[PDB]
Amino acid sequence: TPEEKLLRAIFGEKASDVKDSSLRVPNGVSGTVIDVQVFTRDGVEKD
Amino acid sequence: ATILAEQLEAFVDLRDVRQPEVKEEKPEFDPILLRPVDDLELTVRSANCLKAEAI
Amino acid sequence: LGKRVDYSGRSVITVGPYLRLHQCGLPKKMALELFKPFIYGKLELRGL
Amino acid sequence: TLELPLDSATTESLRAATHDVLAGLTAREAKVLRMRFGIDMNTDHTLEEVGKQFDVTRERIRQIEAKALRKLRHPSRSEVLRSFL
Amino acid sequence: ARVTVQDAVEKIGNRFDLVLVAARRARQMQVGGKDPLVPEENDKTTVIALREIEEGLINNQILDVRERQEQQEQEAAELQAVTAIAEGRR
Repeated sequence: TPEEKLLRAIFGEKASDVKDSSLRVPNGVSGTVIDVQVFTRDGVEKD
Repeated sequence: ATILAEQLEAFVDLRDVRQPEVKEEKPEFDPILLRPVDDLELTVRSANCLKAEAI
Repeated sequence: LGKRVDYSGRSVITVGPYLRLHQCGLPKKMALELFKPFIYGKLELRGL
Repeated sequence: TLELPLDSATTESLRAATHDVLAGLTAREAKVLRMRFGIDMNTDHTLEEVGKQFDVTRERIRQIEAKALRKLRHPSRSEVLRSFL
Repeated sequence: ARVTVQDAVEKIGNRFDLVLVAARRARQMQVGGKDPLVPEENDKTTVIALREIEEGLINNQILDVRERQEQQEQEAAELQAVTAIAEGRR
């Protein structure tokens, strides 16, 4: 939007179409990761 | 025991003229420096040259 | 009947010999959370 | 629809401080937009705005506004326009 | 305990009175700025911090008390009238 370009025009005009909306870590204490599972539409019987 | 000796060298009358602790702590900053260049009232010319030079 | 307070804290209870009859100890981080609207009122007047 | 006390003080300071620093700008381009809808009612008249400043034609009706837009980047601490959207 | 606190309840024959003496007036000092306070800067609290003193508190103004004066509705009627008070930025 036109009125939006005004704000970012002060702090470096660089408004991309896509952003980074990743799941941020909830409040409290963080920790390491154990395992990682990815099921990109497997040929099995998934619901 | 040497550490204890140095912990008493001020009573043996030795030529050691050194200041203890003269620290002054009062955490302060200048948030006004975090303000953009659009707070100094400039012209369109400078408002386009500076921003083009990573300012 | 019961109105929730907008500013309240809660934690584990411990002892403190350094405290006096008219004194009470409290967590460090909790101090910033509780007196939030107040701490900002002094930081502006200062240099922080 | 009902702003909470947290941002109640923020939104208030983002729609009543731009018209203060606006005066500190080229009289011509600044007075065109300000003295049109800010003091009166309805904007963009074309054949009427040309006789409001008594100067150029209907060409700068779009230029002056555009030139002014990029000048609205000045009000940083103060804001007014950036809230409507 | 605290400074000059038990001395204010012994000087006068009442405790509930001392309350409003440093209540409806104390909170009024802040909403009215600080100019209404005509007494000297002598009667003021002391806060040790950064080798200096701030705030103000109260409980050191109670000296010349009286019986009948003003009602109770004007306390905040002409107060916020003479002084509006607010908050502005550059």
